[PDB]
Formats: sequence, structure tokens, C-alpha cells
Amino acid sequence: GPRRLSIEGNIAVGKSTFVKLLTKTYPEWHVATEPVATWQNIQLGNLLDMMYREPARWSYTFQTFSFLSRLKVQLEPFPEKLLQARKPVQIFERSVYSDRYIFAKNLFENGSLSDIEWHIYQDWHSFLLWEFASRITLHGFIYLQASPQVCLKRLYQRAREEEKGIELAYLEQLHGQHEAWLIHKTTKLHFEALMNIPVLVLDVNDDFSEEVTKQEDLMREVNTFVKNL
Amino acid sequence: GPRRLSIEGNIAVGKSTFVKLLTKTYPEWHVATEPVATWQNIQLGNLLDMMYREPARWSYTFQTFSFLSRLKVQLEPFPEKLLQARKPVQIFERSVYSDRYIFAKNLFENGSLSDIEWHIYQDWHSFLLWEFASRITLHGFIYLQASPQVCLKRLYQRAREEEKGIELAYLEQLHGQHEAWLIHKTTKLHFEALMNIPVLVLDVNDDFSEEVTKQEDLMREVNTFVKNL
Ligand SMILES: Nc1ncnc2c1ncn2[C@H]1C[C@H](O)[C@@H](COP(=O)(O)OP(=O)(O)OP(=O)(O)O)O1
Ligand SMILES: Nc1ncnc2c1ncn2[C@H]1C[C@H](O)[C@@H](COP(=O)(O)OP(=O)(O)OP(=O)(O)O)O1
Repeated sequence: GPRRLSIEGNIAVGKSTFVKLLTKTYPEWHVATEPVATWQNIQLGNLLDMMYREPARWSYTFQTFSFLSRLKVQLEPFPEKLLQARKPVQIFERSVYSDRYIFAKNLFENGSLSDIEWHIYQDWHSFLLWEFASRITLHGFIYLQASPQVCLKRLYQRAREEEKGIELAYLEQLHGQHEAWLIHKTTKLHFEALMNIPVLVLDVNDDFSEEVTKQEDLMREVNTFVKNL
Repeated sequence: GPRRLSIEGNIAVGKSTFVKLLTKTYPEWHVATEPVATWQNIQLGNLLDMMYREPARWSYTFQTFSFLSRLKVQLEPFPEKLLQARKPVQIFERSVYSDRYIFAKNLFENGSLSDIEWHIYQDWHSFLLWEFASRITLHGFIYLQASPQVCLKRLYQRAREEEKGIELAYLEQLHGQHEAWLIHKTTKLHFEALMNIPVLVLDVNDDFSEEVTKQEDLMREVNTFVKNL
């Protein structure tokens, strides 16, 4: 059975970059894409923008769309490629779990989600993950960790309309969520599986985007981590 | 396998009354309750009221809560009672299907649901019903049919805070939806199963609430209908 892993991290920490690097280094590996272009244009309307401009009005709706999307991809069948490899690896950009423990949770804590919205959201989440338990399993998390300000810098370094308005405070919040869940284990979890899952912590405070030294150094840690799963 | 059926009809047409009558006449029969008391008090906040007072703001949220609820009950296992009967019957108050084809649909058509909300809702609905296809099956619909004004009268005859504000027009809309789906078959369906399902049409324009003649006359049609399933 393929090893399933999801990349977790803060906004702009450099996920897409880290993925391009993965794709290049381990081609057999299958990377399930993250729906960002499907959120800016719903097919008509930018949900992403809406969630950012009126968080108290569109946060819940957004979460329901992202959760469904993340759940769909995690339920899809393994490709034929992945099928025929000695050590198949499937990589997800963020997960069905971060949808809840990183964003939804945070959106509630900062007031963007009402008590009713948080309650309904959790009800849904716990219900479906229980029904689909046997199919959404993950073997480990690759946490691209970096400070809020570093992210804030990168966040602004790339235009991205929707985002230009994000304050440092917001990134600090999300940072907290990641640290509480993937590092300190202080976030109450509601899934026995999620309890003890391996977490590879990659420190990307220093722009690995260009230093070929650190890139080879990252892929190395990744390979070591994946193989011992 | 138990025969599964759902009671469909307009607001106040007299569903709860018709159910009390069923319970009394066919005790082996199992009637899965409809969550109305769980909507007026979420456990804190009245979603039902909210949806009515600010439809453009809470319709989508409401639909997601009612859909989940209706789906949950249709996935639950048959009770032990129902288990040991020669002809087991399971009755549902409205269904996972009316959630979409009666209310959600109508809420979109009358502007309470935006294009984005309608799209996300449908995406969810079609997805989960496809995943759970084999478990949500229904064998027939009992349509408690009556004119909008008759309903409007009954609607007002019973207090019900949340509702006091419903205009005749709204009931007319819902009436249309029922007629289009259960009678004229002019509502585009998205489930092969739902295509040709039996529909028992009970005319309840005349208050059967008290006339013991019509009650015995209704249960008779019901029994005849159920047995030939
Ligand atoms: N569950 C969520 N709830 C609310 N917003 C979310 C959620 N998940 C992602 N986002 C936001 C953060 C961003 O502004 C936009 C991010 O999409 P994405 O491109 O996947 O983020 P990112 O910041 O990790 O960049 P990238 O993956 O391109 O490197 O959507
Ligand atoms: N899917 C839905 N979307 C929006 N509102 C709904 C939906 N389903 C039911 N409702 C509303 C209509 C009512 O005002 C309240 C009705 O609940 P319910 O008691 O089941 O209705 P009813 O009008 O058929 O009466 P009863 O079953 O008590 O006879 O919730």
C-alpha cells in the first residue's frame, strides 16, 4: 500500500516551492494537487476573496467547500503509476485534518465562525471522517515550519490579490495552530488515528528556494523519513 | 429487507398528524423522527428562526444542517423491532431528496441561496448520495398533497413563532416544487434511482385531522400502497 503523507504549513511558507522540489526529486511519487485555482474561480465568483473580505460572512461556506474538496481527493483511487512501484508514495497538499485543526479551528477562535457554524462544521467533519475512516488514512505529515514574519515576508513577496490584506497577526494565529497540533500536541484531537502520526519537521526559515545546498539537504531528510514508514 | 418510505408535503399540510395516525395504525412500523426541535435549539441558537428572518444569510447554512441530519438518519441501522416482522416498514419524515428538490432548489430559485451556495450545496449532495447510494435507498413516497391556502390556513392555525411571517407566496413556491417533482416529473433529477419511485398521492385538502371516516380511508390507501412494494 502506498505511503500517504500531507504537507502542512503556514500561508506562503513555501509549500508550492517545496512540492516542485519533490516532483523533481522523486518522480514516481504522486502529488495530489491543492484546489487554490478552483477557489478563486468557482465556475463564477471568487470564494477565496469573499472569505477574506467578509470572514464573518463567508468563512463557514468556504470551509465547507475546502473540506469537501480535501475529502474528495483523499478518497480518490491510487493512479496506475503509483500502482507499479516498489515503494509508492502519495503526497497531499494539506489535509482533511488541517482543514479542521488549522483553519476552521482558528476561524472560530478569532470570531470568523459563529458557535452555530463551528458546531455544524465539526458535526460534519467528525461524521464523515468516521464513515470514511478506512479510506482517508495518512502515514505522516511533512511540516514546513517557519516564523510568521518570514511567512509574512514571502506572503507579500508574491502578489496574490486575495491575500494582500493579511496582517501579521493572522499568520501568527495560523502559526500557533500548527505549533499546537504538530509540535506541542496541545490541540484536542477527535480521531484515534490522528493521535500518533509521524511528523517530519523541516525548518525553512532560510529561503531554500534558491540555495541548492539546503534543497539537497531537505530532500535527504524527506527520503529518510518516508522510507522509515 | 424493510420497505423504506418518506412522507413528503408542504409546510403545515399535516405531516405530524398523518404520522400520529400511522403510528397508531401500524405499530410494527418504524418512524424515523424529523429534527424540528433540534433546529429551533441547536445546543444554543435557533437556526430555523435565523433562516426565516435572514434567508439570504442563513439559508445555505440551514440546508447544510438539515441535509446532514436527513442523511444521518437514512444511514442509521434498522432497529431490532423492525428486524423481526414479516413485512417490516421504515418511514421517514421528508428525505435526503426533498432537502434538495424541495427546499434547497426553491431557496435558490427565490434568491435566498446565491449561485456559489447553490453550487457548493449541490456538489456536496450529489457527492455524498453517490458514495452512500447503496444505503439511502427508498422504495416509495407518500405525498400528503393539499393546496397552498389550505396549508396557509393550517400554518396559521398553529402558532409556531419561527413561521409566523410566512406569506402565501412561499407556500405556493414549495407547492410548486412538490407538484413538479412528485406529480408532473418536470424537475431535473440527478440520481438514477430517484428516477422511477412509486408515489402514493393522498389528497388531504379536507381536514382528516378529525373525520374518522377519512382517516380509515387514508390508512387503507397507505396499506394497499405499501404491500405492493
Ligand atoms: N482551510 C482553509 N480555510 C481558509 N483558508 C484557507 C484554507 N486553506 C487554505 N486557505 C487559504 C490560504 C491562502 O491565502 C490560500 C492558500 O492556498 P495555497 O496556495 O494552498 O496556500 P499557501 O499559502 O500554503 O501557498 P502555496 O501552496 O501556493 O505555496 O487559501
Ligand atoms: N430543507 C428545509 N429547508 C428549509 N426549511 C425547512 C426544510 N425542511 C423543513 N423546513 C422548515 C419548514 C418549517 O417552518 C419547519 C418545518 O418542520 P416540520 O415540523 O418538519 O414541518 P411541517 O410544516 O411539515 O410540519 P409538521 O411535520 O410538524 O407537521 O422547518
